[PDB]
Amino acid sequence: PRKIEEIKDFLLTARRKDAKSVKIKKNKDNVKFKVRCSRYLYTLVITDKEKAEKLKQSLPPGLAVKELK
Amino acid sequence: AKRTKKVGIVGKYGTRYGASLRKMVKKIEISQHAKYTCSFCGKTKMKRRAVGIWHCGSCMKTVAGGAWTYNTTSAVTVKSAIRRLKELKDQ
Amino acid sequence: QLLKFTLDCTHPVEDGIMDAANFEQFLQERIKVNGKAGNLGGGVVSLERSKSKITVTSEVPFSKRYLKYLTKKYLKKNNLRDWLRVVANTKESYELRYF
RNA sequence: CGAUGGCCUCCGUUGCCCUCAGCCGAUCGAAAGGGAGUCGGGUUCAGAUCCCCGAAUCCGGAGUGGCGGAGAUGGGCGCCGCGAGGCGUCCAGUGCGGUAACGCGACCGAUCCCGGAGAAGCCGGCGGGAGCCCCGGGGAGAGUUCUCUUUUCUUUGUGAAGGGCAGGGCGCCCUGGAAUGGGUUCGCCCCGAGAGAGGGGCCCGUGCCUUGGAAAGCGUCGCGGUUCCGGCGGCGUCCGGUGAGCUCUCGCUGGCCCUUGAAAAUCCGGGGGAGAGGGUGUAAAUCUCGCGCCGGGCCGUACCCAUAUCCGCAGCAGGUCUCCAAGGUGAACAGCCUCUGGCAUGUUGGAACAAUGUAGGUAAGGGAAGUCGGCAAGCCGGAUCCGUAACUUCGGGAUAAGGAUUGGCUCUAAGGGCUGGCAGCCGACUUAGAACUGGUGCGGACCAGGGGAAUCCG
Ligand SMILES: [Mg+2]
Ligand SMILES: [Mg+2]
Ligand SMILES: [Mg+2]
Ligand SMILES: [Mg+2]
Ligand SMILES: [Mg+2]
Ligand SMILES: [Mg+2]
Ligand SMILES: [Mg+2]
Ligand SMILES: [Mg+2]
Ligand SMILES: [Mg+2]
Ligand SMILES: [Mg+2]
Ligand SMILES: [Mg+2]
Ligand SMILES: [Mg+2]
Ligand SMILES: [Mg+2]
Ligand SMILES: [Mg+2]
Ligand SMILES: [Mg+2]
Ligand SMILES: [Mg+2]
Ligand SMILES: [Zn+2]
Repeated sequence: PRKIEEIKDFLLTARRKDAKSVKIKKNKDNVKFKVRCSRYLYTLVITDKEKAEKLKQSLPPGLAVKELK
Repeated sequence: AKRTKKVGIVGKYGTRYGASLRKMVKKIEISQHAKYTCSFCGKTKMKRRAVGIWHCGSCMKTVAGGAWTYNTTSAVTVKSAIRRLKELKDQ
Repeated sequence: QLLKFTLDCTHPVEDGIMDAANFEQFLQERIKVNGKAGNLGGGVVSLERSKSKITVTSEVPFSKRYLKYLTKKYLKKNNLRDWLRVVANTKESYELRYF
């Protein structure tokens, strides 16, 4: 697993051809975006909430999204 | 305090092997375990590694020597005589 | 700092085999604070009776498990152990239910 | 040199010539030696590091290399343009930083040569880190409640692989030059061949945080499928402290040797500098950097592993190599009792309680008179405080011999850490002394040396 700490490289890895699916985990105080690539699983952690759901529509349309309920 | 009155390093042997044998090995054990002065670096760190190996703790130089002492009388006389032969041969 | 706990003996009182009275004075005699069971150790700990809802309030550290232990002692004393059982609905709460 | 294929470009495939050069000897020999790389959760009637789910990782391969990044893009001159910036000539460019230890994401290079790792005994002491045990609390669920008990018991977490930080070690570096010698260990040991004192660097970081990761696991309470369900829900998985404690592991240091305590496969670094790239760009050769693509064939895998799956003719009191190891007492992995786990008394039961047995005990008075012979049994036995002879190879004899004490309960005194001659706050077992007290009993079970004087032999 690899943690992504700045905002934009997460989208950069998300738009790679290798990427399979992104799953959204919504626990208290954190929001985790997990993108599954061939080699690693990249996790981006957002502390607040508003960045999270204004990014939720910024993922590429062709990439599968799964909300963990 | 003085723990033993006339037995030294061979006090570890208890009452075995005989007094004459024990006092014969006493001097050899003392010499073997003694630390000598390294003629190279001047430190007192010339300790015996094995039979005839004398290694310097800090100088990191090892020398071939006697089995129980760093030097041997035969060796020192031989060295002196050979030096004399060397100087006399070429004058 | 406030500590607040509740006891719900509603099922057995509506059934009609025990009443909340003996429960309440059992508490205000046998609650001991710093090991002294007299007069609740002063007004440091307060007891209140609602409709089959026994409320205990305090500020000195208190034990929800203390409360459970006392109600189990009551059940044994008045012979309800094989009928009733004390469980926890949520935090700061206990309630008595059947088997 | 000769021929072929692919846009015959550039390379591959050969066939011949030139040139280059050791083998320690074919080959076999370890399911405990060396040997890259997989962990967690779930699942069966019987299989799981192998199946499923999820996270990884090693090795090998690839015409066009799939891609980024590095090699890399600067300076001079004549210019244009107010400048910004843009033209035309030359020149460089196989990386950069730190005084140094060394650091940075890569940072060309052959035959050859050097070195390292693999690759090392036994014992002692100490320190660090885990697991376990222990103490004080918060929860959740159980047990007792004739009286008492804020009570007793169970449970209360995070993998591999990355990143960061503690914490350990350094025989690593820079400044400076020390006697009134200093630093320092349980012990040692260290220093003008550079100590103390400052400031750095490196290695291991199995610990903590984070990504994994709460989504899963577990403990409880409640609803479902009336079932065939990785069913669905609520809550919780918390805060601390100590220890010459035990086990494992890492590290430092010392002792012993007429004992010095493996080899090879495999891998890596360095010295050299034969070669290759391009003429200023669409830069090239080349990359042990990041990501991406493909594959990993063959054999074993069930179970027993022992008072019933092995060998003794057998379900034979024999024999047969290992890892894990709780609480109390206690020096103790001793003996005795208990918890997790296991078992049904060892190839039969019932009723009687004669003799003689086998295995345990106790005996008045005497105390070896028994017997070949104190055979057997019995006495002593731990610990603390006194005391300890002849002889001696001077080390021993020695726990010599011989004495006194030992319970319970209530106290006193001494022995430490952290924070701000003092004050406050925490604390772990010890040692000594005293009083009181019991039908003189106190190493109360268990554990647990009888002694002395001599002779012979070794
Ligand atoms: Mg072989
Ligand atoms: Mg092998
Ligand atoms: Mg220094
Ligand atoms: Mg959960
Ligand atoms: Mg098996
Ligand atoms: Mg029997
Ligand atoms: Mg039987
Ligand atoms: Mg049997
Ligand atoms: Mg039998
Ligand atoms: Mg008698
Ligand atoms: Mg008698
Ligand atoms: Mg007779
Ligand atoms: Mg006997
Ligand atoms: Mg004697
Ligand atoms: Mg004689
Ligand atoms: Mg003999
Ligand atoms: Zn020297």
